[PDB]
Amino acid sequence: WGYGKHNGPEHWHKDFPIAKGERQSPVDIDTHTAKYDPSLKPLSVSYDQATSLRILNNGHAFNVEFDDSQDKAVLKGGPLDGTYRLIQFHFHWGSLDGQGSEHTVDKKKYAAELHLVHWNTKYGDFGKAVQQPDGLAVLGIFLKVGSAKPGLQKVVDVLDSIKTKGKSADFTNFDPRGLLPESLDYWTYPGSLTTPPLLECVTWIVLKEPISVSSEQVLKFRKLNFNGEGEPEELMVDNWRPAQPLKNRQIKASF
Ligand SMILES: NS(=O)(=O)/N=C(\Oc1ccccc1)N1CCOCC1
Ligand SMILES: [Zn+2]
Repeated sequence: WGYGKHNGPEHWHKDFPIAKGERQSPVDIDTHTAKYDPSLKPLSVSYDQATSLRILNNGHAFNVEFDDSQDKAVLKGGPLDGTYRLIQFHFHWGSLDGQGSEHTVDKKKYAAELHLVHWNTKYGDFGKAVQQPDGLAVLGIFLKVGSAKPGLQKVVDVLDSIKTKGKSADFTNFDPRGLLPESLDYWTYPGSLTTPPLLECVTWIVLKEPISVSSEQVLKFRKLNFNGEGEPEELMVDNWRPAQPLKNRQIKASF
C-alpha cells in the first residue's frame, strides 16, 4: 500500500475491508455541528521525561520513535480514562501548501498534520492495545505555513540522512513539547488509524490551534523519498488520507 493512483486510499479496502468501516479516520470537523462538552476533563500532556530514540523513513512518512517501556511521556485527561504512553510521532503533508492535512476544519485543508501516537497502558503493550476499542489516543496538530517552528528544526535538520525508505538515524534527546501550539483547546471523536491496517482503536484529540512552520521547513519534508536507495525517485508528498464518512459519530469540543 501507498499513496499513488495504483496503491492509494481508494484501493486499501481490498486488503483492509475495515477501510469502509463505521469509525474510520480522518474526518471533516464541521465546527457548526461539533458541540462543547462540559464533561470533558482538562487535557494533560506530560512529556517532561520523554525519551526519543530514532527517526525512520518507512516509505510512507518519517517516524520519530520513543522509549515506551515505562510511563515517561504520557497523555491523560481530556476524554481519556487512564494513561496513554507516547510511542511515536509522524507527519502527513502535501505537494503544495493548500493540502496535506488529514483532518479538515469546515473543509479547510492545512499544509500538514502532526500525529503523536499513544497506547493505553492498561493493555500492557502496543500490540495488545490495538485489539481494543480504547487502545490508542492520537494527538493531531495542524501545520500552516508562516514563521518557523524552532522546535521542529532538529527534525528538519536530520531528514537529509534518512532520504529513502528503510533509512534510520539516532534521534535521542528530542523534546516533543516544542511541537505544540500555545492552546490545548481540542476536538475529540472515536476513530481509527489513517494508514493500513486502519484499526478502529483510536480516541482522536485534534488541537484547534495550528502550529506555524516555515516554507523552508515544509520544503525539506517534500525532499524525502517514498522509494528505497538507488531506486527511481518518487518524492514523499501527499501522504495523506482524505476525509471519511462520519457515520453515527459525534465530535465534541473542549472549548
Ligand atoms: N496516521 S497513522 O495511522 O497513525 N499512521 C501510522 O500508523 C501508525 C501505526 C502504528 C504506530 C504509529 C502509527 N503510521 C505512519 C505512516 O506509516 C505507517 C505508520
Ligand atoms: Zn498519521
